[PDB]
Amino acid sequence: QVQLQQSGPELVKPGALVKISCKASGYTFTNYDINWVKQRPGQGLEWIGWIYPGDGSTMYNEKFKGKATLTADKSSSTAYMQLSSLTSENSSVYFCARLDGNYGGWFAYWGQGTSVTVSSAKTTPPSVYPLAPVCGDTTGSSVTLGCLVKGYFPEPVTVTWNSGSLSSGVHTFPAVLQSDLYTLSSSVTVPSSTWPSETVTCNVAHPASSTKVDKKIVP
Amino acid sequence: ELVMTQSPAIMSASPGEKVTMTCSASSSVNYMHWYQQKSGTSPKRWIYDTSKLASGVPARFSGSGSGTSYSLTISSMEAEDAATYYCQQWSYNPPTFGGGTKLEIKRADAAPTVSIFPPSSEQLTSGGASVVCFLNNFYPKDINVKWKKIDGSERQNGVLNSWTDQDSKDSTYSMSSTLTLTKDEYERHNSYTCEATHKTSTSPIVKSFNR
Amino acid sequence: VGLIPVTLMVSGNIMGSGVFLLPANLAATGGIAIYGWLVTIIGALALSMVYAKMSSLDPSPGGSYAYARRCFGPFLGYQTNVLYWLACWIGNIAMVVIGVGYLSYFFPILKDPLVLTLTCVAVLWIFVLLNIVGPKMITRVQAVATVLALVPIVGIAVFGWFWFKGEWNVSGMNTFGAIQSTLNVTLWSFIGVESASVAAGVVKNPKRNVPIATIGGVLIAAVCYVLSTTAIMGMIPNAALRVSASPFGDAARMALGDTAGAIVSFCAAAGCLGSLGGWTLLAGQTAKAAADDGLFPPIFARTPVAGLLIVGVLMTIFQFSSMSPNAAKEFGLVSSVSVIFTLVPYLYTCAALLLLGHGHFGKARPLYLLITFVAFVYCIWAVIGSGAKEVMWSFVTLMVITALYALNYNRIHKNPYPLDAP
Amino acid sequence: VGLIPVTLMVSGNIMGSGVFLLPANLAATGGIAIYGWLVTIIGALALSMVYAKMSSLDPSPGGSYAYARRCFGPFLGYQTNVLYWLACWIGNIAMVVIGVGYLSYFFPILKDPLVLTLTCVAVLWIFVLLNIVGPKMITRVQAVATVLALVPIVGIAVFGWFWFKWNVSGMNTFGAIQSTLNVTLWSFIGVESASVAAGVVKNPKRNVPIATIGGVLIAAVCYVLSTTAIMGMIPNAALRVSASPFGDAARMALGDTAGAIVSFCAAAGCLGSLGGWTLLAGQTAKAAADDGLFPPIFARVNKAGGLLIVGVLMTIFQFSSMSPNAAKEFGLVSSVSVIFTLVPYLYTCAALLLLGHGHFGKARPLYLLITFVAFVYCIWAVIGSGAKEVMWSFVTLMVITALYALNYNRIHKNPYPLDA
Repeated sequence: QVQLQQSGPELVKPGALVKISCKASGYTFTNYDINWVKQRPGQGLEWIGWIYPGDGSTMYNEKFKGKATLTADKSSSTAYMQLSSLTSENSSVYFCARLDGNYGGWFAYWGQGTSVTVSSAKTTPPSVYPLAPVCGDTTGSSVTLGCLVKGYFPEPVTVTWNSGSLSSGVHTFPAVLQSDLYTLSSSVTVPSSTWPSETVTCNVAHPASSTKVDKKIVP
Repeated sequence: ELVMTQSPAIMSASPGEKVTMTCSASSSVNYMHWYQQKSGTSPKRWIYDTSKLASGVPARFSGSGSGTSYSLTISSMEAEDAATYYCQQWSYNPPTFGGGTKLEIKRADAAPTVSIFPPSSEQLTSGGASVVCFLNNFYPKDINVKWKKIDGSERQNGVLNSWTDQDSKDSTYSMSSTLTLTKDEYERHNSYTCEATHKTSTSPIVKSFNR
Repeated sequence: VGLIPVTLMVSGNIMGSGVFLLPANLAATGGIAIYGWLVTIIGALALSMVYAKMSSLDPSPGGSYAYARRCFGPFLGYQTNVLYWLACWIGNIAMVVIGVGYLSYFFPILKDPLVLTLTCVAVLWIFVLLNIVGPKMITRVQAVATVLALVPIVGIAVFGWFWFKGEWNVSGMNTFGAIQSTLNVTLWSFIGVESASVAAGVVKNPKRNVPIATIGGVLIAAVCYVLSTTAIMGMIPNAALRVSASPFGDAARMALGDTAGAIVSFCAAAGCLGSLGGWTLLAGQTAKAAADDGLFPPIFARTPVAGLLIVGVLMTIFQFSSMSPNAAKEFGLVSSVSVIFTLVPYLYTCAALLLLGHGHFGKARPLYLLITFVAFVYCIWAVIGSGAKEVMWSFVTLMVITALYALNYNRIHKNPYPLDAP
Repeated sequence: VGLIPVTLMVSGNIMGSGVFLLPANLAATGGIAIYGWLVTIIGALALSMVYAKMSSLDPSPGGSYAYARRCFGPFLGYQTNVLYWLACWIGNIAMVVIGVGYLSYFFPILKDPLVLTLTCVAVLWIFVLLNIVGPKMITRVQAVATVLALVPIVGIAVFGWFWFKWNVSGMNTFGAIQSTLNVTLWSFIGVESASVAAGVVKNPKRNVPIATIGGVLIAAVCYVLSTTAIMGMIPNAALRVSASPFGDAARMALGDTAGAIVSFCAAAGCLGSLGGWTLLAGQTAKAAADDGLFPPIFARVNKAGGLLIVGVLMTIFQFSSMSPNAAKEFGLVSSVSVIFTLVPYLYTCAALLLLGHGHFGKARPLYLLITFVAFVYCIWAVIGSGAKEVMWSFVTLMVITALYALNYNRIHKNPYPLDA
């Protein structure tokens, strides 16, 4: 089985360049090509170019330059730079992909994807606020308690309920930035007899500023 | 520069229904390829060489076409089938993909299960206040809030909405509206309401709280 | 399936003329001829290695053709198929003539034109039927006929007692130019390999049995040859100009005593009909392997093969158009051209074990890189030492194949690297 | 660059023997020979179409070789290169001999072995130098020499006044025209001059396809309006030219007296095609070199062509054919390379089909037929060419193949690769 997996980072400042990697395994790195595709926000995917670990490479016309596909036979991976990045050229998660042959013409193996933000806003830690239900109890059948997390610019965040043990009735909502700061929210639904007793805690994680804070919800 | 332009853009079908998405093509090509991307994650090989099924792909699927008209179809729909399918070509240069066809599962219309929340303690103890409203498990996707409501007067700016894709275990949608302001405005007034005008009911389902 | 019936095929498909081979070779002496079996066996063994290795890395439907496909793509795969497919059944028509010409040559049942042509067509379908309903059954038949056909050759050694023959009674020429004229016989006497390779898919328990039969059959027919051509150029029918004229057969029953009633030609006729089915087997195999891919008409894949009859229908059409009509100029020469076709797959297979299996080497790389270099030169010389005329048309066939392909797979073809679009 | 100097090359690289061609063809009659120029011009025109079209869809470095690469992959590209690269300079050694053998044949400056062999080597590098420093300059030279060489042929028509000349060996009209093709089919090995000339040539995608059809239609007129303007009536009957090489025979039955200025320009029309072929030699070499196929040296800094490696070889194979005793085996090679040139011709056709099956029109059947003619054209040319020659062309493919699998072992990209 082919693996072909890449790296999570990273944020970029307009003008500067990025170097993304894709380490392949399960097959011989030098037998096939390595492709790159660029998929805008939940949109169409744009081919970028391939690279032969053996030697040379072909690159998509449109994106003339602005990127150089490289590789090292030794590490069995392949680098990939974005030259003159600009605020809008921001990924658009970048995927590495290998055909099933080669030559032509369909991708059988895809990388997990590398999200790339290119903004000049400063990296900021989040602010996790336990959401308190609901004003008055002895109320209905089951209770919905939330967990807010506002204020930050490094995109990837990881909200979790009870370290991933309470994964039912949980609805985590996509982040939104009102001004260079993503804010996110999440909910979890459990019987009225469950929450009062056990402790429902939301383990919010944010590695980009290395800030793991796991608040607990109490009335 | 070979355009794929596939339609429909977005579509929905009930379990057991026959689904059929097409894929036009700028100019004639030989072979078309289809991938199944679920929620932004890395695409999956599904239809290669126009009519070949991939490893795991179920018999329910099938592809066909030639020249400029290709199309992916499924006898009976399934919850899993829900995703975005991408047609792609390599018959010329460069290789290109389609706009994608967004397939959604159809379920019985359901009304929101609205909940409202107050600015948590450690938010007022830092100079801010945000009211959260969780409109959960509803269908269809189309829903509008009600511009909150403070002392009868409904605010306009400071409203931050974000939407769930579509739950995988019931096929419903969720919506999160959160109203952020200063510590001052939250103690200035005392009547907070967030309503929900979902077309399952012509009368807004509302939740309110007072300090 | 399994091993022992296949190892006999790999050798049987080589010795469809092992009993007659000696005399034709004795013309160019037979003393300094053994001083030529080395160059042959060495080069030929190198080929048996390549195929044995290439099949251990990939037990294919298959080729040959298969290996060629991977190595160079679809075009050369498709091409490798046609050439080899033709060489299989076009090479069969000459095997029935000589085959039956061993039964009705010693009795002599019947001999005349329209009489022998019917019993050949008859025995052809006799093997076309055994193949379309019994891959195991046909391998039984050959396994039986090849053992029978080996009775004489294996029985010939039995050496007592060689007598200094013509040693070097060939046409006046340097020892080098003398061995060169011996290769024109020996190089082509090992067109029996790759029998297991294409037999894969069937054969069962492959990846091991095939590579074993590939080396086994060769090393078996290699012993038979050098332990038969020697056990006769000393001392049974010497000197050289005694066998140089008359076809061997009854000449092995005088100088050590067998009498006759010669039971030799009775089995040496089955060792030519037993190799009949084997080749039709491969014919449908390479056809299927190709058919199962985008290359070559689908009908040849339909449990063995049903389109195994399309080969029979053709073998008969090209049996009549060579026997009844007097000339025959075309039917006559075509039968020899197909022999060179068989060398093209041999070539690419070598190029394959290099281009493809450059990883599974050991890396005993230089050792492998050298064996494949011998098998290469082997196939190259075989071609060179083969009267211009013949080769010219082999080339013209490639010429045709190419056009024939670009006119049938125009759009089905997958181009690397494609155009642009506008 | 631009068009007019290239259209002359595409034709010049065809007529390196247009002045002598007539007599060699008159042997097998010259009356029912024109009843054979049709089959030739039709088939040959079909080829000029293919290359003209294939080059309009892709102005390559390039081939030929290039088209072959795309069509079938790297192997057949690499192979297409070698065969054609060899046919370029190996075909050059016979052009200097005959070239100089037109200057020192009418004066006669000098004739002896070690004398002619030196002036050939001398004039070889004379064109090897013009190429390594002036792609425009060399195209000027040929453009000049080909116009000069055309003066006679274009001047021959001038028809007055033909006189009734099938005097070929007793054989059906069909078997009579077949023996005429052995001359005419090979007289159009001048195409694809613009195709490989692309990369240079400039303003391609248009100029190349134009020169490809232009040059052919030019040399097609010259042939049938020269072989006719002589098999009627200048040196008839047939058995008058059938023996002696034409040249001064065009100055008696209409023309002026001694001092033949014909051989003075018909010698430049053989040396002008010298540089053109060395040009292509380095071109196909570079195109290949620039890809993973063929030694890198054949592509270098200087904005033109390692063009000398061809010169060094042309000299080595000039000495090993003139001064030395043997001497025939290394003389047969000069004729084998001619068949090499037919392999690229083949694949190019297969390419315009396999690749450009979209840009057809779709006037598909019309294109699908033209390519079928050019196909049969190349096929017959091969068949009608004494076994011996072909046998070694095959053996060369044999070698090329092995030579490749032993040099690109791991550099090779296998479709489809193995497993684990």
